[PDB]
Amino acid sequence: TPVEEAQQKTIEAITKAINYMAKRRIGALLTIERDTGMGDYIETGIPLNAKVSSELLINIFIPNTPLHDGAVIMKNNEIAAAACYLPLSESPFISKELGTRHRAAVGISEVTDSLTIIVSEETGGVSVAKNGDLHRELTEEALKEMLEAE
Amino acid sequence: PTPVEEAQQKTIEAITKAINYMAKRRIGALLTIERDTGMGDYIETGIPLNAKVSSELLINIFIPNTPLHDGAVIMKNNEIAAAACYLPLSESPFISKELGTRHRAAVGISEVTDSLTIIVSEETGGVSVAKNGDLHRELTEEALKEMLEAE
Ligand SMILES: COC(=O)[C@@H](N)Cc1ccc(F)cc1
Ligand SMILES: [Mg+2]
Repeated sequence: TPVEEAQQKTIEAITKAINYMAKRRIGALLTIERDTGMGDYIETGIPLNAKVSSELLINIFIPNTPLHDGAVIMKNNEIAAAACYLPLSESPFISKELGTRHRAAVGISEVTDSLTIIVSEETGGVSVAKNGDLHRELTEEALKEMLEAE
Repeated sequence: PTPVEEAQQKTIEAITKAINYMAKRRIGALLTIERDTGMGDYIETGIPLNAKVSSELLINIFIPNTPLHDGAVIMKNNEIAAAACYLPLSESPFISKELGTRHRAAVGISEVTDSLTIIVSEETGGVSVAKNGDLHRELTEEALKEMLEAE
């Protein structure tokens, strides 16, 4: 169906962008809103309400640029805003070598049903936060499975 | 001012802030503002954005060596319609010989539409505008803003 094709296109755009940033160790934080509304966090960023493309996602997270500091929040198959605040988790059970991107992802996943993707600037490793847990060192296939399950 | 007029002022502020940033840093840019002649055929050659304007997004688009920086951004009213768009190259002899493809594209679209195109030179940081087949170079910030306000 059209809705199915659209979801698959968005998944492909996300994984292409994450693959580019993982290879270049570009830090990134991308939260996908689900049933829990995230408007209060969306309002903290720069409004975009933009079509998703791998190109735009990459251009957003380029280091040393206006939009790269904070989270992209996606809602209704669009990029709602960039450079958004997410709350930092205080969980003592996050790997101690991880910093604030990952604690922000876990933080929002504590208080919403959202799925957040993190690319590490240290390693290029890719992780996902959901339900208060961080799933680390994902392959491309693992991230796709998580996006399709979501 | 009405909401339409306030929105236009916000859009002009975003554009001028972005252009000023990119001029200082010698970041090449090519930004076409659609007016009454529709540019859909050119918009369709780019990557669709249909995004709300901000100075931040405009700057991020044109950062060198990124997916969206090559080609034109085309704006429709208060939205960035698409980036990395094709524009036709002018053959006009009144384009300074040292100028490259961004200025020739801007004059090109200005020959077949009523649009206003802003160009930042990656060589000098100079700001120019193309409109109605003419290129006006080395604009001050004040001149650019007045041109946009008049547009
Ligand atoms: C060298 O390649 C890698 O680091 C990947 N295994 C990481 C990676 C994970 C998800 C994705 F959508 C793209 C890339
Ligand atoms: Mg002069």
